[PDB]
Amino acid sequence: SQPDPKPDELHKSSKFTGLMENMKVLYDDNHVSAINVKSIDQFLYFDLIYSIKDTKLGNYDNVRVEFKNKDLADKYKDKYVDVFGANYYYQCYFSKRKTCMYGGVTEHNGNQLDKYRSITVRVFEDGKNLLSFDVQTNKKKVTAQELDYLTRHYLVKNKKLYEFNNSPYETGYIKFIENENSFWYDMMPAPGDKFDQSKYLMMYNDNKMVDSKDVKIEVYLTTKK
Amino acid sequence: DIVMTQSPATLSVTPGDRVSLSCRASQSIGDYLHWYQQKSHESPRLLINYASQSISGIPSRFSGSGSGSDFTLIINSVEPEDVGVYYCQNGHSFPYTFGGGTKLEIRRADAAPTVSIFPPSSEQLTSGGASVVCFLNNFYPKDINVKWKIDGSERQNGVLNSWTDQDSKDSTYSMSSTLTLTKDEYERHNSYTCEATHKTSTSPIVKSFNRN
Amino acid sequence: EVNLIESGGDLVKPGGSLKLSCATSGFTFSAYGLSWVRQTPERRLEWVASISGGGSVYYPDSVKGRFTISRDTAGDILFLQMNSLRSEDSAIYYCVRDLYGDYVGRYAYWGQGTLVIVSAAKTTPPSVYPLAPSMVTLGCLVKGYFPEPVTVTWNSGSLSSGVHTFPAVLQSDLYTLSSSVTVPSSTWPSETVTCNVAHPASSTKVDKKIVPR
Repeated sequence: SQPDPKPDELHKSSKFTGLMENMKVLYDDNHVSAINVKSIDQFLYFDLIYSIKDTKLGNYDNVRVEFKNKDLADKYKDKYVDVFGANYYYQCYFSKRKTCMYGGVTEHNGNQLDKYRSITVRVFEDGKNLLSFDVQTNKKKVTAQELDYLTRHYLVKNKKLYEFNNSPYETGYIKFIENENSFWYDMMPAPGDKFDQSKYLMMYNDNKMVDSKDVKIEVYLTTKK
Repeated sequence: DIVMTQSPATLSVTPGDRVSLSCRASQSIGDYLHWYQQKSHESPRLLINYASQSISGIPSRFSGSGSGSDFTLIINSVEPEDVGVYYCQNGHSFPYTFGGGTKLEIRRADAAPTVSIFPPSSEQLTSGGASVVCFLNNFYPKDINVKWKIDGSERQNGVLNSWTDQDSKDSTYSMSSTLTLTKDEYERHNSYTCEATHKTSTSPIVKSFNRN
Repeated sequence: EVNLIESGGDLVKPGGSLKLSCATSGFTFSAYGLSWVRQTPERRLEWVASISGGGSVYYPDSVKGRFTISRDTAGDILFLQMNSLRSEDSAIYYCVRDLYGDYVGRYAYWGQGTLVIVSAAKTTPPSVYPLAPSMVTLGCLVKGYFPEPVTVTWNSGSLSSGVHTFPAVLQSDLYTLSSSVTVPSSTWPSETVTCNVAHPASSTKVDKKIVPR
């Protein structure tokens, strides 16, 4: 179970002076999604390459999935999987219609539900009940990444969590609770004048999964004073 | 404000019963409704959050349902240790508000009180006062009538009673009755009796002393 | 692991002021919603004040402008400053912490509570009197004190079974209570049985040995 945020650990959006658009895009409509696909290549020992194509916008013909270790790449190489992630292009390396992401891979066979399950997201602002809504999945075991993306995607659209130039919130973190264990991600960029998408998204490279029946989601936002 | 109503405000149940406790909000609160148990001499304990969402560490026999205005807590196969007060709570919007509580008591086999009487202490008498004390301990059911008899007066003047909450382990009740007089009043009489009328006997339990 | 320890309860005259403290441990103090909830003499629970992780404060109308919730993050201490106290403020005050994070309307961890009494009645120490007669019941009578509480133990808490300590009853601005203990005949008077009574308001501690008549 992950230690909760230490005092002053959470990133403050006011200390980020670059453009918040570079965070927003990661949780806008476009993302990598493929169902029942199998890897076709590999660059380095901790990645897998899939022939997942963006036919709608034409932005990529292949996706490189990066994991934290060799064991994860080996586990999924040659398995039929589902892929779901927030992808990036700047400093995406395959050695030009390519994209990279971290984690987001679940075995297909035996992981499918026959109906969608709902997971309630509870959102708090300055300690108060702000709103709640449901995200849905048809996976028994679903990546935290997929649930985080679905959660933030809603909050961008409906609460302007990220706007092109800034955020209306000072801090935010999303906490996942599964039985006796929890963990969380900071929703705001690191302080300074540039946002490193690759470095941010690398947090998902553990391929962390949760049980879609058991998992609960709480989002804690604080407003700028 | 959102008024939370718990009715019935008291329940008496048999061990193994499925017990249903009701909470109603005066305005919709969605599922932002939490439930608490408070045992005798303890702080409240969170049992259920968000109407139906279970909490690590709480026994499985506790569950909850409802959304909007009408909520239910279920204890599936109530146990002696569940005696206490159950509270619901609006966690939806300010001011946060609690229900008045439902007091839960449990049934068991009838048990006659153990009755003990005590004359005024030498130390109290030196001070000019005289309290005679009767304990009626570990009885069931809770209904009881205690009468002091002073040389065959039975006016219950100067008497104060106190009762324990139902015991979590043995489901019994206890009571104290104290008759307080001036030393001068006390010394005017000889026979002091604490008499308990309880369902367990057609005849009252009598404990007495003679001031001699 | 998680612990919350309230202190500062006292007797105060109507219109007076009091500051409560809640010393916490076993968790990251700044990561959770923290609140005060009180329990009245009628056994009603009432939300009194909340502070979010980011320091936003919230109060019901009944205490707004009289009570102030605050914290010292470095000290892991939560405070409640109470001004212009009214009889309706008489209660057990508990410090409480959220289950998971920065939400102030869900009370997952509670302290033991601290008692606040709002009254102009004067502090008065108890008189403690021994109550002597296979099993034998003894007792002690703790009479004529104000305010609550008193604590009563038997043989410094080593006699825990067979004890009934009854709720205090109020009469003429003074409380009286009794406590009974039941022990085997073979252990009394052979061995010492003593009731230990403490009334912190008057700094009274009495050990009364129960001696046969």
